[PDB]
Amino acid sequence: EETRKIPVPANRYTPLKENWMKIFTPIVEHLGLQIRFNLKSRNVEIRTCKETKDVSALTKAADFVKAFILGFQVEDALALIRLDDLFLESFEITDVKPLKGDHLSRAIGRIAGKGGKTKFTIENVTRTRIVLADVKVHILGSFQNIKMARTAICNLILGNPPSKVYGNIRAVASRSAD
Amino acid sequence: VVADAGAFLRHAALQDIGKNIYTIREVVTEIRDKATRRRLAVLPYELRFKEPLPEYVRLVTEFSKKTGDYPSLSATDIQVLALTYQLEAEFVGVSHLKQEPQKVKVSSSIQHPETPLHISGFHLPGGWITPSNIKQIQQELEVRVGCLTTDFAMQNVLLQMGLHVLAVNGMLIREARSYILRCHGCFKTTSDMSRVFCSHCGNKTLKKVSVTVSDDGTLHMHFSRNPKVLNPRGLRYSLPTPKGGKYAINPHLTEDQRFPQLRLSQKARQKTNVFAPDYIAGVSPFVENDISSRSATLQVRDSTLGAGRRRLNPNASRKKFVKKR
Amino acid sequence: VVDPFSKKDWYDVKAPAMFNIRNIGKTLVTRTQGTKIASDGLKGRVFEVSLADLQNDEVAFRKFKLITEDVQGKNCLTNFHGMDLTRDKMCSMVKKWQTMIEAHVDVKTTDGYLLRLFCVGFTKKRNNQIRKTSYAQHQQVRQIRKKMMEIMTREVQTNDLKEVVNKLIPDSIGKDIEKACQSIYPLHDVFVRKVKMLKKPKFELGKLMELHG
Amino acid sequence: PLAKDLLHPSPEEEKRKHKKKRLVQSPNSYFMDVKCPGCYKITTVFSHAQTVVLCVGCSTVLCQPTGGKARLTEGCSFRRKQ
Amino acid sequence: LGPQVAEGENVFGVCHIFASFNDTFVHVTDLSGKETICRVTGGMKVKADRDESSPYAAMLAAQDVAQRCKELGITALHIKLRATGGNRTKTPGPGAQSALRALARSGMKIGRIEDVTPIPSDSTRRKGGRRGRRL
RNA sequence: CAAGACGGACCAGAGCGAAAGCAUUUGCCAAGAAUGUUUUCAUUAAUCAAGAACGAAAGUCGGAGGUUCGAAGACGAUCAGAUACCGUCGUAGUUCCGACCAUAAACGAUGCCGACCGGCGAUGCGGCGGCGUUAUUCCCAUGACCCGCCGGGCAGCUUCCGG
Ligand SMILES: [Zn+2]
Repeated sequence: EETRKIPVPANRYTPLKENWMKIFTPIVEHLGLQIRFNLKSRNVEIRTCKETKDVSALTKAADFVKAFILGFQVEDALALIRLDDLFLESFEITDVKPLKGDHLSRAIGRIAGKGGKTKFTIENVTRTRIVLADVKVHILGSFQNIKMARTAICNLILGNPPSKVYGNIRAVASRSAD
Repeated sequence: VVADAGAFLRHAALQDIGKNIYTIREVVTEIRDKATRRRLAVLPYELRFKEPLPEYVRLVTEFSKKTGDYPSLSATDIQVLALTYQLEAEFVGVSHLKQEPQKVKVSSSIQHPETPLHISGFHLPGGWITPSNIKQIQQELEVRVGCLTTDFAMQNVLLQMGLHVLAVNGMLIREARSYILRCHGCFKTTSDMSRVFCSHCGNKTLKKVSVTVSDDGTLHMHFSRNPKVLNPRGLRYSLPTPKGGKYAINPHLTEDQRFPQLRLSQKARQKTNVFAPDYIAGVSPFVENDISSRSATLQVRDSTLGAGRRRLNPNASRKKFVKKR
Repeated sequence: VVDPFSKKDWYDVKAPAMFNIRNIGKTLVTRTQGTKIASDGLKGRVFEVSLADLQNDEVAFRKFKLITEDVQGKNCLTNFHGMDLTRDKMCSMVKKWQTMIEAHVDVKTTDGYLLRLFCVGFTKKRNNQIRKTSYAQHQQVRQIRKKMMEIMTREVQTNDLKEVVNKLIPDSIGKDIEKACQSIYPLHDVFVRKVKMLKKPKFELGKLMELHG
Repeated sequence: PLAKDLLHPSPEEEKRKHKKKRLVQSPNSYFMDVKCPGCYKITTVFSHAQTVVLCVGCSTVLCQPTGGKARLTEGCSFRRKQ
Repeated sequence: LGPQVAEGENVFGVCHIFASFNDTFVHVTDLSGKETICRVTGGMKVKADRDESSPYAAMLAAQDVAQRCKELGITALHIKLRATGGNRTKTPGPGAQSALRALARSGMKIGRIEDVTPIPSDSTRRKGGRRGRRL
């Protein structure tokens, strides 16, 4: 029997506890896997058993809990246990432009927008979920959708105003046989 | 076999085990779940409705106001207690059951109240969740008439009086451990885990304390001797002047204070379901976000959302480019 | 056109007697072609074997690098070459509101192995602490670091390689440093983070037989 | 506020305040009578002394300088004078 | 052709999956890492430079290396995931994820997943300018 | 194996400095704020024409070095009219040592010193008072925590002070 262990940071312990039933129920019911949370090592431990239906169910469960621990909604990672062409590519903000301090801070701001609106609008065009951890950006969707999402986000954190990015991303969605 | 509404919610089809299946009309007519009501019209009808003679309803009330469970229970829960008390009285001799319930004994320990003991998936140093354990994990599981009570206050007063209580499992329950909330201002306990203001004094001062009741009739209550729990760090902070109007969010200081209605749009409070059989024909993997409504502009949030932000104390330093709505 | 995997040959690579599990696995080598020998093609292969794959009861975030040093007829005798933590464990320990204290020593064992030890420790938040941050001051950091170097150098320079590597399996040095540093600033997760080879002695055959059996 | 007897503050209120910011300045230090465990000799030591005061007839250290109050050696006794 | 081992014990290899920002490599090798068993980059499958980096080419390369492993007898694999590192991006793309997923699908026992990516302690200067990069 | 660079994560509205600025260990070197003081001198002070010291990056003279990046420049791609964007390569530079240069959105777009006018609890340093927990129940002081006060700091929140 083979297993995977997925670490949890301290800001993801309480979401892991409140959302715990919603985590372990689809893993053990529809994939038939053993699961626990090692508190001493602070790892979510997912293990194959006799009742597993097929191979690469445990990799689905690992991607499910990884997407949850990075900060996605539990429903959006139930999308990982269901769907097959969903991946997650992440990058730091200073992987595009060297930003320091308040400039870097404003970068985060103009990814998010007021109320989060910009973020949500990007999600509505590229059909992805974006999560902005402290200086880091995580995208979830299809491959071409993830590269559209990176194009929009990278234009946002090399300076362009959100209106230009909105127009460009809707045009790119129109030319992409969406 | 007196069925509480918890048995009907849980779809506990235990009508074959017992024959004295009786219940109130009020507990079955108050259920708002559609699947349970559909299941009610399919089940074989051997259950019978009754109403207890009100004298035992008083007697149940005068000892529930002594055991410290009276504000927690509902009227219908008193109806269930009175019905099982009367069925015990009519079927079995009445000298078995005792009154004037026994005093609680105090025993404190060092563990924090938030220590996640008795949560199934967790393991301190094996405890796994197998496909064989999901039907097993309901609660702490261990002759003619019983109960199907799942609320802890029900089991507390029942095992205090000495009525044998059973579960969705056929075997009767011997031990019942749970958590309660106790006020550190007026020392009045509540069995409702949802409630954050005290019933007596009305202050936001309830803290978690564990209890366990035996089948004998003993209640023993475990405190936490940890100075983190009773520390007034972010409790004094200056408050804004009270604002009215349609958009004001006052800091929520009393339980029955009046908020203006700021509800999310029906599009925004919809989550994506992937187990639906019509999901794969759907255009996007996820539900579209709402960015067109007025509540999107007003930045209305779900009430459960942003909980760890509130537990940060207000006299502290947030990052310099963030704003807390 | 010609398959070169027919000419290759499979050898067993084995851990020394200091670990519970011996057979760490298999190894390809192209056979002898007159000029170059099959033996000296595999004289310097380094194996990253996790600790759980060497002993059952130990934890899997530690990795021992074993270098093979002889070949004995489809057996490859391996000796200790290094140790490091898993990068997942390293990423998990570096949390924010605390002090990282690192130290390193160039220490020589009694039998001629010059090693470089790296030790990392973290300041611990107390059980009734309300302050978010758990920083040490600079003098406290220097005192802790000085004691870390003292404990490691005292714990290596008096022993040979076998005893030192037997105390690197459960991190005896780590538990010693956790106990000794409580009087300055209490420490949270200390490990000998890394062990390097700086110098090896002249190779000997009886020594490897001692370490193997 | 808007009504405060500035003339007669409470002794708690004066004892809280900085030694200059009092209504009349007054020091927080004192001259204490120290008593060595060995000898019978009474010595006077300032409570915020900066030196290592030595016993006259024993040549034993009485107090060490610190950032604030001098710490008395273990075993010596003392009384605050008048 | 391969090791003479019973059906119980597995003969491990190490799988170096390297997901560049232009293609993806699959290098199966010895536990030492010194001698190579197979390596199928993404461009060995799709005849277009645009789709060297796709998860589709990564899947096809994973099937190829798994087939070659069952030819030579390797049954189980340790995995070292990798992106470019150094100055550049540290988190591996969907190419390595797709290769890992499809390779796990194709009958391989999977051992330990380790991220061996070159994180520098402290770096040289980035290939972009001050003015920024990536469109 | 070598070379030159750079000291991430830890790193915070935390600290230090006159500002520019400042983050790998250890040792030396000389400075420094704050605090503490029933120490000393006794007006020695504030602000400053003139005059001086320091002053990012770029740049310029001499020497050394050149890993990365890279103005100029070479190509490749791209078009009714493209000569900027983009990709590969690459010079001065980017690094050091000795000289010059004295400018920045060198910003709080906010002289310095002194006084008065509301509240609050977090934080950094120093000091004081005090139950307790901890250094495997520490044998005593001592560090790490916890509660309050005082002083100078970096900030914050709250207010119909008044503008
Ligand atoms: Zn109360």
